[PDB]
Amino acid sequence: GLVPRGSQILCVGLVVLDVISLVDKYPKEDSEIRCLSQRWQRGGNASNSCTVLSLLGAPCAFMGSMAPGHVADFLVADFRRRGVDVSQVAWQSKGDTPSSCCIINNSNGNRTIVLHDTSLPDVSATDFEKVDLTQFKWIHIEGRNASEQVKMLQRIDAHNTRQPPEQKIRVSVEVEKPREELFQLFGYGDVVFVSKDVAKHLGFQSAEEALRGLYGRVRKGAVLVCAWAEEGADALGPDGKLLHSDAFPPPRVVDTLGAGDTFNASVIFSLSQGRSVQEALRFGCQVAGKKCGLQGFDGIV
Amino acid sequence: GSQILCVGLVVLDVISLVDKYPKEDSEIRCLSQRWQRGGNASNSCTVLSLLGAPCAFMGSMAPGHVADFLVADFRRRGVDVSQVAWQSKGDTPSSCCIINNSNGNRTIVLHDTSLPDVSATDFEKVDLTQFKWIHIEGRNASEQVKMLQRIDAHNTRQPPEQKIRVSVEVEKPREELFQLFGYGDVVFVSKDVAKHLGFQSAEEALRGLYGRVRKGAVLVCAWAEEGADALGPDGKLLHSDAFPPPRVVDTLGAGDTFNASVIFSLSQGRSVQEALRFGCQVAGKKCGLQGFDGIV
Ligand SMILES: CSc1nn(-c2ccccc2)c2cc(NC(=O)C3CCNCC3)ccc12
Ligand SMILES: CSc1nn(-c2ccccc2)c2cc(NC(=O)C3CCNCC3)ccc12
Repeated sequence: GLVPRGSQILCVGLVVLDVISLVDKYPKEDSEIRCLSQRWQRGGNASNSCTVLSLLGAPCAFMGSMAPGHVADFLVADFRRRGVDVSQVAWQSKGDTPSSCCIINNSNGNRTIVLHDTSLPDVSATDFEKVDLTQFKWIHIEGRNASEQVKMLQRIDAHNTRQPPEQKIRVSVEVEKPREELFQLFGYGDVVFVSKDVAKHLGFQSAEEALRGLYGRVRKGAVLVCAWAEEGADALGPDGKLLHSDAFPPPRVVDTLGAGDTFNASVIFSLSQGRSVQEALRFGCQVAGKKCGLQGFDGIV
Repeated sequence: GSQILCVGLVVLDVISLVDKYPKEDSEIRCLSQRWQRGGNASNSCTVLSLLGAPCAFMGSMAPGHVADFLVADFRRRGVDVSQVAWQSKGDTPSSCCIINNSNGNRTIVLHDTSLPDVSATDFEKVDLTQFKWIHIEGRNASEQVKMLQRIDAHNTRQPPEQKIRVSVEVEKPREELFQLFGYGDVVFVSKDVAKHLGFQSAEEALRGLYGRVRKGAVLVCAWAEEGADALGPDGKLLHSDAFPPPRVVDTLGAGDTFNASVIFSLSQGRSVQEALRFGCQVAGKKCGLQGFDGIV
């Protein structure tokens, strides 16, 4: 179908099928057991954020890798069930579409996770070259294969140079994995998200420390953002003013899977609507907080 | 009577292959992944099929995408599926299988839906005239004992050369199952059952349990890497050493492979001794491979 120019928010990242089983007690290797319940669930950061963008009322698209098969089929159908445009998927002739097994111990809350295989090629810079950008008002990139992703950002930068300011594509990036190669991604984007887990691995004990201690790594004029779960979230821009919003805890915490992606998507959304950074931190915290008290993404409205 | 019928479960196996089992609450990356049509009766058809024996599966499926996969795989193997007891109240079973590549160990997390078990009422609708052998995965006793009843009846009215051979698998240590022991010319009991029931070895289990079989029936007990044993009406104990591959990589469906190969052998007129041995040969060969393709 036809996508009006400059209307869509794109997220580039991982889609994965999570098979989530609820057990009484962790299984002894080599046993056989009945779970209490078992859910198949579309997962992955970029993928979760797409869902949140649609439910919020943004037109949005996912770009990641998949391979023909029954897993992709279920994933594509779950994407479409959430109104996500999947026409930018990078279909692959080699490799398994990512699938993960997660086992949630019902008598202690602990998650044991068999994570997907590494067989499937990441979206590459040459793949991104073939994409007509005029669709997108905002492009958000989940840091994975950094050396390639840098080329994509450089290509968006090149596109932008020629556009009137009112047709520039905003860019955001997320570094959520404590992996040296990713750290070069700070240098890109108007908005850079850093996870609590990355901050800590770099030795920072709080949002504020993380921001003050990493802002030097981001490009001129960029905003750097760090959610710290129940401690809410900070952002730091060019003006050096450390911004903050408290959390919005829900009556009781049901499900936190994807709360971080929900917050990313919500900030992006608010910013893309022309709200202030401070207004967007708040909204982010409000939406992610609400979601944490619901199963899945259903009632975040 | 050209075909073999198996009566049990078909289950979607979502398989992860890992090089060590994850410590509780840890997170490990798997070597690779695949989907497999599994379930006992389902695995046996795979095996009979591979061995060259026309066969048919009879179990409860629920229409959907899962079933479309299962059915397609069934057919890709040449398994007659026309006897499937379709439903509308429940999903088709599935499970996660973590397969330790270092010792082929397999760990199974089963999601059992509502999908009710095939019933005598479904079975009484079966043209027994196509079947040389009928094998029954022991599940709902009460309701299957009737299925057996039907077969015993049908046999009375037939030449001692046109009778239908019957095998029963008693997989679970459940008391309801203790009565299937019971019927059939060949009774398979697993190591787990035997153990979960007071016995320390195949030889013991066969002595312990023989008193419960139909006159002239063979009691069979596999015992993993120790091989397998059998006991007939003549009271001579039969053993077969295992055939371990040099590298065990995937034992998912070993037992079922053993059962199918014994059944195949017996249905070709081989002696019980030859059948025990062929059973271990194929099960062993399969434990050296991921999946089933390549046993023959
Ligand atoms: C800044 S927006 C945000 N709010 N909350 C939140 C606030 C109050 C009560 C409950 C949740 C979050 C929780 C997580 N994530 C988790 O808490 C996970 C729990 C398991 N360990 C990983 C973190 C991620 C983001 C948020
Ligand atoms: C009698 S035919 C047979 N051979 N093998 C075999 C022999 C040597 C190496 C590997 C396998 C089997 C293994 C199982 N079953 C298992 O190994 C199970 C694995 C999980 N723990 C329970 C036993 C069941 C039957 C057989």
